[PDB]
Amino acid sequence: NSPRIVQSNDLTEAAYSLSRDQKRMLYLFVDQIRKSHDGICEIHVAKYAEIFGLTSAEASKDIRQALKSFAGKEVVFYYESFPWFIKPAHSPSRGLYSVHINPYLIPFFIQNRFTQFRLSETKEITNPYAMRLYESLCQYRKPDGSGIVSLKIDWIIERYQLPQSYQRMPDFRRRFLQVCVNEINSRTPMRLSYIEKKKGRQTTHIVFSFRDITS
DNA sequence: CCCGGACCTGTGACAAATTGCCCTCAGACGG
DNA sequence: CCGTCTGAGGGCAATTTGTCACAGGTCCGGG
Ligand SMILES: [Mg+2]
Ligand SMILES: [Mg+2]
Ligand SMILES: [Mg+2]
Ligand SMILES: [Mg+2]
Ligand SMILES: [Mg+2]
Repeated sequence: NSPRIVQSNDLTEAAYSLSRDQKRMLYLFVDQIRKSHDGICEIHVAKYAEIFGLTSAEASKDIRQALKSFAGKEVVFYYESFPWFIKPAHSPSRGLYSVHINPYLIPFFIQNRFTQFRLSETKEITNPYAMRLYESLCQYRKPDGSGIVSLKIDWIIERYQLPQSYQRMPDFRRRFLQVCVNEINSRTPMRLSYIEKKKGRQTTHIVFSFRDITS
């Protein structure tokens, strides 16, 4: 059975901007850390390729560029801002990378106030905003596999750090909402629907319902 | 009143970024 | 040693994401 990611809801709801490749790596860090810390984690090229069905070469490319793109990135818990890394990554051995996560982030990674999903649920998603949506939905999932939640549009925009043109609602619909609901429905075992909540002419919330395809 | 104006929607265009692929060649290891 | 399995480089064209102009709906209010 595949690895079970668990994380504090504060991370599920944090404001940050990460790529797909970076989020893939971030899932393993939370896994390494939780299985124990000083904050030093490690990534093997060949294991990454096998986990995500890549070649060794393209794995190397993904790890390398992800790693240098973390520099200057910051995380906000709603507020408090932290850097993800406190030293550049470096490779002691061929095919091996060593990384230094901000140890002050440990408690934000690790009661009842948590989110969980198996890694096989997300590893075919491509768009990182859809990984963010699927994580938020998991946070409200019931044991049996269903749930329903209303997310406010401004809060979606702030937390997922969506780009500026998606403050225009027709672009929000076309390039973020429809695409990410389609991936989830095509790439995960979840079957997802939604409806819009209005106040006057403005659309304010999105109401999500979902069930599991083992029913 | 009835136009111009402030709102809202969707779609056609184009620019910028990301995807999985492809090829080269030296490192690490063992037979 | 050398042949093989790796992975660190350099690239590519086809798709997807991010941006903005313009057509086309509603309601408001003062010349
Ligand atoms: Mg890649
Ligand atoms: Mg209005
Ligand atoms: Mg006219
Ligand atoms: Mg027409
Ligand atoms: Mg008009």
